[PDB]
Amino acid sequence: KIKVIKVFEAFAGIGSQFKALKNIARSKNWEIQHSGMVEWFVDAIVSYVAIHSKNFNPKIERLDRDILSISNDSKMPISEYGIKKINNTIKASYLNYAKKHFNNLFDIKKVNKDNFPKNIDIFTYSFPCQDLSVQTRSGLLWEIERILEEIKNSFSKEEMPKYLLMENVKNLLSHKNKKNYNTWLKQLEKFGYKSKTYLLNSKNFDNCQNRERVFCLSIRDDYLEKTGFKFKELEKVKNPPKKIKDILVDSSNYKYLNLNKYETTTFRETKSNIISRPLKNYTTFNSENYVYNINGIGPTLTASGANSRIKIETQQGVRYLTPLECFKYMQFDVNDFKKVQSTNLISENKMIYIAGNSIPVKILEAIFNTLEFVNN
DNA sequence: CCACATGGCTGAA
DNA sequence: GTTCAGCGCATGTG
Ligand SMILES: C[S@@+](CC[C@H](N)C(=O)[O-])C[C@H]1O[C@@H](n2cnc3c(N)ncnc32)[C@H](O)[C@@H]1O
Repeated sequence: KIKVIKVFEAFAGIGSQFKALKNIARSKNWEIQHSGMVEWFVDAIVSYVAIHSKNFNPKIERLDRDILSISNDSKMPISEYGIKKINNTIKASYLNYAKKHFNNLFDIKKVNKDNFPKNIDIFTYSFPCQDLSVQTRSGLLWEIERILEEIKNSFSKEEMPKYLLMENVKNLLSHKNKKNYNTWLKQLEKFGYKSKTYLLNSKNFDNCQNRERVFCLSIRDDYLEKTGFKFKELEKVKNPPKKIKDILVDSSNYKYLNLNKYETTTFRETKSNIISRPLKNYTTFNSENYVYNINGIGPTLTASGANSRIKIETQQGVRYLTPLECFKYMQFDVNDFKKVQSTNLISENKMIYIAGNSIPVKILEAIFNTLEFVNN
């Protein structure tokens, strides 16, 4: 009676999707399987392997000769020299393992109907808002569209992914983006999928973080008929609140910021349950100028900049949320963080970068909890 | 017009 | 090429 769930994660990062599925699997009588993934960012790949691998033993290796389109910064492709620098290192073994054991295809431009797995149960993806425009879609979405088009023609309808899940930032629903987002939804309809859009805040899913994200859950229309699946009203869900203090880690050796030069005010709580106070003459960048109270929720963790440097007031002084606490803030576990840290390949700022790019795990648990599969 | 709220990019080193 | 300290406005609601 156990159901094998084959998952394919496009733009996988550190695998919040895989983590969420593994977290709920027992309660659904599911066994989760990697069908494949697409992730080109070296430090995400390393971290994904660290978190999700079982009995992987890193060692110095030659980089597989076809691992050619990868990136050290997540934005730009690595040079021939950079590839040379990875070749014959422990790091190479992580990338080789992702290829061989997780079927990482690395670059979405290299995914086609000849290497895209058949019979995927859950396909996850995303795209930047620009991709809705010409420069008709572009970039990463054009590639997703191309792949769906290709497999539609070569696969039987039953071999196409049963569910699709997009995650995206809130501005996907802005005035300038929403109509063109709707045309993507039309396109998914043309591919044989019925979809529902959810705007969800992490704070309503057992987290101490204000983080509003857009999700488009799609189900293949014949599978909808077969299962009798109905979309759940997730935007009404409100779980009990959680405070920043609930995730903080005790230490005697934190670094505290010297804020003695800056004038401040009382804390104020906004409608969103964020409790903060400004620092005067600190910077000219508004989002850098706040200190957060640990008895409320915090701001959206970003990969870089002001919202990656989240100042909290504690009895011991004002400090940043640490990389460990940032993993906890995204609802990864302490053990997940320890595994990444133990690679000795990912800097503290890079850890925060990958955490900031991820998705709070319990939002995904809630979405995936609604999925229905036939006993076949 | 106002008050308020909220979340990556890049050039010097 | 990397790294991150320094830096502002876009996109809203009311
Ligand atoms: C915001 S993240 C997604 C993070 C992920 N949802 C997680 O659970 O951590 C977007 C990811 O897409 C990756 N990416 C960008 N361009 C890519 C490409 N051409 N091929 C594969 N991955 C790409 C980036 O490296 C980044 O990790």
